[PDB]
Amino acid sequence: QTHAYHMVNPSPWPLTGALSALLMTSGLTMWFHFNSMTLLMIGLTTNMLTMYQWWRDVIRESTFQGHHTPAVQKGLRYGMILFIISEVLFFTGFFWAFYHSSLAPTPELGGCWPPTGIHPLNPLEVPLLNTSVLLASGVSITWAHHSLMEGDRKHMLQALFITITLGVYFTLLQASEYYEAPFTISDGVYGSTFFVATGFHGLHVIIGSTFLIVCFFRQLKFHFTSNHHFGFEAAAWYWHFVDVVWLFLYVSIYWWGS
Amino acid sequence: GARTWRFLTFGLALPSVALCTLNSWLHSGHRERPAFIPYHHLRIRTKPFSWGDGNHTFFHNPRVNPLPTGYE
Amino acid sequence: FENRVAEKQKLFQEDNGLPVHLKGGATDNILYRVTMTLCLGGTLYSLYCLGWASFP
Amino acid sequence: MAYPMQLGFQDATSPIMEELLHFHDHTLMIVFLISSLVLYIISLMLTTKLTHTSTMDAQEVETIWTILPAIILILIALPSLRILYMMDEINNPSLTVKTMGHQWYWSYEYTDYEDLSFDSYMIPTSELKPGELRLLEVDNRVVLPMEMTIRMLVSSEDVLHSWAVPSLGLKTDAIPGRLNQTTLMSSRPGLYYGQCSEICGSNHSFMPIVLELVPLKYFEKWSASML
Amino acid sequence: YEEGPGKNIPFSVENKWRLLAMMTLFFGSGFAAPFFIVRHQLLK
Amino acid sequence: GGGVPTDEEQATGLEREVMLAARKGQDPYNILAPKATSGTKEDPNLVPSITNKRIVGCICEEDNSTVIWFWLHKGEAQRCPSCGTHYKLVP
Amino acid sequence: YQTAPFDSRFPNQNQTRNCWQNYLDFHRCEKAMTAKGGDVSVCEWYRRVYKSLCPISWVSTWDDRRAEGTFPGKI
Amino acid sequence: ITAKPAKTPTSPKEQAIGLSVTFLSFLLPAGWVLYHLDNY
Amino acid sequence: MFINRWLFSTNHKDIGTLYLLFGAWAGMVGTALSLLIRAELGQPGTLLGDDQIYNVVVTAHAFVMIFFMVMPIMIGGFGNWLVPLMIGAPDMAFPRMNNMSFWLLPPSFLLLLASSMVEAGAGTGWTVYPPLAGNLAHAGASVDLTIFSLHLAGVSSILGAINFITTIINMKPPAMSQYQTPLFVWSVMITAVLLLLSLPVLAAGITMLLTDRNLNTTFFDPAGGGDPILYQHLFWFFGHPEVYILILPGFGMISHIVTYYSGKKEPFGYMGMVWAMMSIGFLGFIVWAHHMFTVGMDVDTRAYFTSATMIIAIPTGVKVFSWLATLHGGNIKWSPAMMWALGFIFLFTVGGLTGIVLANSSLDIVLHDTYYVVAHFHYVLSMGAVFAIMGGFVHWFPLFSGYTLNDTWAKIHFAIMFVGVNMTFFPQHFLGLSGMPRRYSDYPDAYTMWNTISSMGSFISLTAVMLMVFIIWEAFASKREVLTVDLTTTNLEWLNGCPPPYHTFEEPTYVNL
Ligand code: HEA
Ligand code: HEA
Ligand SMILES: CCCCC/C=C/C/C=C/C/C=C/C/C=C\CCCC(=O)O[C@H](COC(=O)CCCCCCCCCCCCCCCCC)COP(=O)(O)OCCN
Ligand SMILES: CCCCCC/C=C/CCCCCCCCCC(=O)O[C@H](COC(=O)CCCCCCCCCCCCCCC)COP(=O)(O)OC[C@@H](O)CO
Ligand SMILES: CCCCCC/C=C\CCCCCCCCCC(=O)O[C@H](COC(=O)CCCCCCCCCCCCCCC)COP(=O)(O)OC[C@@H](O)CO
Ligand SMILES: CCCCCCCCCCO[C@@H]1O[C@H](CO)[C@@H](O[C@H]2O[C@H](CO)[C@@H](O)[C@H](O)[C@H]2O)[C@H](O)[C@H]1O
Ligand SMILES: CCCCCCCCCCO[C@@H]1O[C@H](CO)[C@@H](O[C@H]2O[C@H](CO)[C@@H](O)[C@H](O)[C@H]2O)[C@H](O)[C@H]1O
Ligand SMILES: CCCCCCCCCCO[C@@H]1O[C@H](CO)[C@@H](O[C@H]2O[C@H](CO)[C@@H](O)[C@H](O)[C@H]2O)[C@H](O)[C@H]1O
Ligand SMILES: C[C@H](CCC(=O)O)[C@H]1CC[C@H]2[C@@H]3[C@H](O)C[C@@H]4C[C@H](O)CC[C@]4(C)[C@H]3C[C@H](O)[C@]12C
Ligand code: CUA
Ligand code: NA
Ligand SMILES: [Zn+2]
Repeated sequence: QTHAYHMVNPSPWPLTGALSALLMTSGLTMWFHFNSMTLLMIGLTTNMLTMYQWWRDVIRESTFQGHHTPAVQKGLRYGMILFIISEVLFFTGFFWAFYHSSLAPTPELGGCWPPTGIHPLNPLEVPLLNTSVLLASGVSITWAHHSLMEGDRKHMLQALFITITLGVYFTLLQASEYYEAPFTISDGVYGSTFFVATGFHGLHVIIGSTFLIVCFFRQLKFHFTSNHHFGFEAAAWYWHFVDVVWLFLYVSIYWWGS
Repeated sequence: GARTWRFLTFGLALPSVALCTLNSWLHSGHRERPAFIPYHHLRIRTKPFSWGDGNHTFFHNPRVNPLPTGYE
Repeated sequence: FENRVAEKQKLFQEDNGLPVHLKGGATDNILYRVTMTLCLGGTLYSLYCLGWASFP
Repeated sequence: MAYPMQLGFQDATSPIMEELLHFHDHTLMIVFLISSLVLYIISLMLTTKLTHTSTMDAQEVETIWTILPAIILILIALPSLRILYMMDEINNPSLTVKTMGHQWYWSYEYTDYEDLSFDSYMIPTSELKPGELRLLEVDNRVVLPMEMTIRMLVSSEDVLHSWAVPSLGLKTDAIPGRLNQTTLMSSRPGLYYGQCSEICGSNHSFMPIVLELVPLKYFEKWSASML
Repeated sequence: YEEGPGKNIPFSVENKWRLLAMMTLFFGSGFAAPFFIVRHQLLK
Repeated sequence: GGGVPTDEEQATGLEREVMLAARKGQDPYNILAPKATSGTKEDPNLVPSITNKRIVGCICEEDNSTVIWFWLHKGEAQRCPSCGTHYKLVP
Repeated sequence: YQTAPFDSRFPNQNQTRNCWQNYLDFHRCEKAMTAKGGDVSVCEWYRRVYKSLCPISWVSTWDDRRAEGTFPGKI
Repeated sequence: ITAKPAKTPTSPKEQAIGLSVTFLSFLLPAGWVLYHLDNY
Repeated sequence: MFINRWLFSTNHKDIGTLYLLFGAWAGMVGTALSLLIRAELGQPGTLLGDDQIYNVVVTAHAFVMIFFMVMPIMIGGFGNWLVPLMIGAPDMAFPRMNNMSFWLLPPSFLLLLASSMVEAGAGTGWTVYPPLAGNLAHAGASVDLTIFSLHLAGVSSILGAINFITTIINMKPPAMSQYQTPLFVWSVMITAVLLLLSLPVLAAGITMLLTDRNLNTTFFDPAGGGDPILYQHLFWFFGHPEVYILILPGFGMISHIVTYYSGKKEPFGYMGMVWAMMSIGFLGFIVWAHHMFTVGMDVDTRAYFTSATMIIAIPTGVKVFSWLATLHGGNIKWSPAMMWALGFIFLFTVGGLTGIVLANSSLDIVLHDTYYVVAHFHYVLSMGAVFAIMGGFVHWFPLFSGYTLNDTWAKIHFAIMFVGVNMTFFPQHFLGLSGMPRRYSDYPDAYTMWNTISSMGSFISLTAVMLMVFIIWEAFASKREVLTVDLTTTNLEWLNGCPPPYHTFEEPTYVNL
């Protein structure tokens, strides 16, 4: 080749990923209808196996084999931005469901929002703490980024560790909230919108935290250079996306919808 | 630079978290649970849940989450 | 920790004809066989489950 | 109702169906003309040995290709929107009737004065009286006064249905938890047929609507007899 | 990998009659499937 | 506070080759658009190749949307069949 | 009274809230008049309008819920 | 487009076989089901 | 070697070939389902004796044709084969992720064929509206297997969209601007943008339906304060962009085919064609509620959706007139591909025009949920997509395979198909105007004649499908290997021969400024 692009070795992971999707969906069906978790647990296992080996191979190709030329890195930049945009539109559908329900509350609700019998969480208690936590993690991840560009191993690791710790604190605070909440997913459209929207957000926080932990261990193993660290940038963009989705949830569901 | 973002982390961001943590831990006491009313728009059961006895939500809290028939 | 990237660059650039998903050595082969066996077995099990659910 | 080998709309029973007929004739003329011009221009492009294969300048012709269609759309939209606003225009109904969709039949409620309500089921083919219409007759017709503005309210007690009467220009979805309003005015007595117009499961094809339009005096006698 | 006409496909075109068998099974299985699903639902 | 490797210390494989070639002003991996000569028979556009032919796309005039594609062969300069611009292959 | 007249508060195809509002209005008035032993004939306009517009099954569901103590609107 | 002569020319008789086999592969299975709808 | 090549592919050409095979197979399934629909309607009374099965057949027909036939062939097949070749790129940006977009489709299809085999199927319509699609009116696994089928298909196309946008932005020759890329490449980039934005909204909506069916949510259930009409908004916010997704790549192939067989170096008004496709893609996001003119929305909303919908005719007309202006002055080669493309222009125009009729909410009251709508989309989508596919297939078959078709057979095939689809769908206009509802297993006696003719047309199109398989067999059986094609100077995908080597553009093109 006298181009800069990456011709990827033939790989089984697309097929194992596709089969993991079949096992997870057929597994959910077998859990909801046929009282069994077997297929679902095989599909969750094969999904984690697939993602581990696929992203391992991407590390091998880049850090160890040198395939990420500037042109390849630029492609991955576009790919992550476009992925985040698809994730924004996914959340938009849940925001649309929330505003649809809350702006025109039906007679079954008492014709009011929040519905009759719903006692919202106080948005100035743990929801406000969660907001300070994710905003603070946006500052610390930015400190990590700058440390890395400036060649500062120790301060990159400290900043990234602080960012992960905040992600975990949010997740434990939200788990605790969920358990103390006097309303459930089954408490009509108020519970439906609250738990499905904040639930998908919580999944994204765990995904994002997991990505940051991957970056933390790669940094510990000296994989990042001061100039080449796209996995760190991608995880930072993803992390900022998770913060911004939280801010929209906080204003919409917790504050305006209370 | 890194110096500025570290200054913001320790000088503003973590102090905010410390203060919201204090604010939260001062309002952390258990609220008195409201009288049970079997409202038809709440405690929805169109299909049994796929776990436990089919009638308990996933993060069911006996103290604050009544069943369709009331507090356990 | 010490910087051992050069030694991983040497391993993953060895002229041995292996594809990247197996180039780490025998452990790659075990993890590949576990994955593929679970996927193929799980898929055959999903088909059985379909045959079962297709009748009352 | 439709008749065999029918090409167009059922004859208008209401002033707004009449308006839709005139509006369809206008729009169809434009559809015909544009359809025909494209076919004709295809045949014109394909029937000469003369050639011009060098770069052609597109700027001037694209003015024509955008302005002419924009004018044509305005000429469709003006009458379209006039009729839209007529079918919304405040009227004073003298009567309100509710219909509730069910799997698979309609119920009717006349609750202005008395609590009158009844179910309206398709007559099975095996039970049709000689000369009665397969899939269209019901046991209990919607008795209504002619030459009067009527408010129909449409809802459902189960899945989505849609309450339609093509000869009156009517189609309103029947949505549980929602009360949808339409206006009905028949210029004529007679029987006016329609069919459920939102897929509602296995018997979607078999829950028709039959209006029976009679003079007010007869509508009153029928209401009175129902006590 | 083999290159060239009849070599860039997951099926053989070495023998036109074996090919006809494979094409028949391939498109025929697809076309038959809805008739057999309808049969299946009726036999319930 | 250091301990982060640099591209110069740690880049490898094609990333490193691209990095070293850019330091010398060379473009072996075809990252940059080559700048046209006047394209006359005396001053033909010089098209590098690792082999004896390479596909040329000719944007005959600035802002043409139509690109003209042809194989350029080793040997006598060839001309764009749309604008007549000269191209010469330099293995 | 023939039927419920046009109500500029509810000018659109969705008449759900018109039915709901008149049902609430009638029962709020009936409570106000019964609570002094006053006279429920003052509430007659709201009664005629809700009976005209509201599905029988909605009226019947709401009545059951008022008696059960699960009606979610304020009366 | 220009092409080499057919490496393995398919005669009118070979075409009648391929066509017949192709049509039958569509018609026989569907025909069997539709013919037996009564039995189902 | 067989498993490495066809199961572990990282090759844009092999993956395109897998998508074409997958789509051709899916088209047989979708056609079988269409013939069962028309067999139930071909005489008055009942054929199947089970209207739930009819409803399942109609539902599966639509899902197979849209998700397994059109999008795989257009985007997965022609997209993967042609895009890299038309921009001189060595492969897709994400050649391994590309393989997973492909391998998600067989599992997606399996989930749909499982929906139909368990309980009584999903007899919902392809819209899957609650409450019919809910856990009371459709109890059991069928609707959940349909939701999951759509999730896998959704992920396949979202990842595929990221791949195409990235490849088309990042992997052109450095001198090539976006205004120097072929119209087919534009059509795929714009289709990929519509997919990236619309599929996530569908995924949100069908996830809400999943949770209403299984986790006691009430997004669509009035008892909990929910609204069935919310589902409709989410579904159609995706569903209108989806109909533009289905035709845009077809627009791109048509531009190439008309240009090629007119003997032109270029389509007429290149920048107008890019503008038109971008305009259609943008307007396609602000019109969705024309699928909801009978649900009881406000008059001013109806007025807005009528007006916005009609605007799309302007850019669309620019394309139609631009195709005609490409033919203008051409040395016309009456190849079978040209015939497909001329059929496309005409039939697409007819269906587009019945679209403009339906845009008028007032008339839509009477035409909504009738055979007029079915007529509209079988012209613009069913014939538009299919004619564009068959045109592209007969044009590029020799590039992909290395072998020529028999042109006379291909023309016979075109002729049979043109007669069949018109005999099938044209009479559906009459059925719609005269008031026959769609989604019906049987009809009042007055509708018998046009249903009879429509069903007889469906058999003509079946004869065409069977002949098409014969024609592909004859080309592989005879082995006439391509030597030369004309107009390679303006059709770069041909310049590496037929078929092109496994690896093309290892040495990229030279393009100067
Ligand atoms: C290829 C797929 C495709 C395409 C491109 C279109 C294109 C259009 N469609 Fe259609 N549509 C469908 C597929 C498609 N549609 C499907 C599948 C459904 C049903 C879904 C379901 O319910 O299952 C449907 C349904 C549908 C409805 C809902 C009807 C109802 O259910 O009651 C409406 C309403 O406005 C609509 C309108 C349009 C319009 C205005 C266009 C326009 O984009 C067409 C514009 C083109 C032209 C106008 C012709 C070319 C132009 C000229 C030659 C210029 C001059 C013309 C004029 C001045 C008018 N279509
Ligand atoms: C692309 C979309 C598409 C295609 C191609 C078709 C094709 C056909 N459809 Fe349609 N149809 C829909 C989309 C499509 N349909 C949708 C969305 C609905 C609505 C569902 C609902 O109500 O919920 C529907 C509904 C619908 C109905 C209404 C059902 C009802 O309301 O009760 C009818 C009635 O006749 C019908 C008939 C047909 C027929 C006879 C064919 C065909 O037989 C016409 C001829 C076409 C072919 C035979 C295809 C050939 C192509 C190949 C075989 C691919 C080859 C591949 C390669 C060369 C690579 N379909
Ligand atoms: C701590 C922070 C965040 C934690 C995240 C969640 C933990 C457990 C499950 C993980 C997955 C979550 C994703 C979102 C899905 C739906 C519901 C999740 C929200 C949640 O956890 O809500 C709980 C209910 O969970 C339930 O029903 C059970 C949930 C389990 C079953 C879910 C199955 C549904 C999966 C849907 C898959 C769709 C995938 C979309 C792919 C799209 C591709 C285009 C709330 O508990 P509760 O007792 O009602 O009220 C509290 C009372 N004190
Ligand atoms: C208990 C846990 C349960 C939950 C599990 C669910 C999943 C969790 C997974 C979290 C994601 C981990 C992703 C790790 C990716 C590691 C590979 C990586 O980061 O690869 C980098 C490239 O980035 C790239 O491909 C970028 C690749 C980006 C991957 C994007 C990941 C977001 C994934 C979202 C997953 C789906 C969510 C949808 C839910 C609806 C490699 O290049 P550099 O970094 O420049 O290195 C090279 C230098 O060393 C040279 O000097
Ligand atoms: C109900 C349950 C249904 C859900 C089933 C889930 C479906 C499938 C199972 C998913 C298995 C995932 C396995 C890992 C996939 C990793 C893809 C990846 O990371 O892809 C990268 C490209 O996409 C990029 O960057 C950016 C994009 C990274 C995307 C990561 C994958 C996420 C998949 C789920 C997201 C759906 C979207 C949610 C929005 C609605 C790399 O591309 P490659 O071609 O590989 O390499 C190129 C080389 O140059 C690298 O050195
Ligand atoms: C090398 C690979 C090895 C493959 C081994 C697969 C792992 C699981 C196999 C056992 O299958 C399980 O059997 C349990 C019954 O015997 C099920 O009980 C389930 O059903 C219960 C009903 O009592 C519910 O409480 C729960 O859903 C659950 O416990 C459980 O769901 C199911 O998974
Ligand atoms: C390496 C590749 C992977 C290979 C896959 C391994 C396949 C495992 C087969 C085990 O089958 C299980 O049998 C259980 C016991 O018979 C079922 O119990 C379930 O069904 C029971 C029926 O008695 C109920 O008690 C409960 O729902 C529950 O125990 C359960 O559904 C099912 O999974
Ligand atoms: C939607 C597309 C459908 C198009 C229809 C295709 C045209 C018909 C093709 C032939 O199909 C066959 O027809 C035979 C009858 O001609 C059937 O024999 C059946 O009837 C015979 C005689 O009547 C018996 O001898 C056999 O045992 C018996 O199976 C046979 O099953 C069936 O395969
Ligand atoms: C001593 C060691 C040196 C790492 C190295 O240079 O190889 C240092 C560098 C940065 C350190 C990390 C950062 O200080 C952040 C964390 C601080 C906590 O008190 C311990 C864990 C914690 C995650 C540290 C682990 C360990 O002490 C690290 C990894
Ligand atoms: Cu009721 Cu269709
Ligand atoms: Na029938
Ligand atoms: Zn030139």
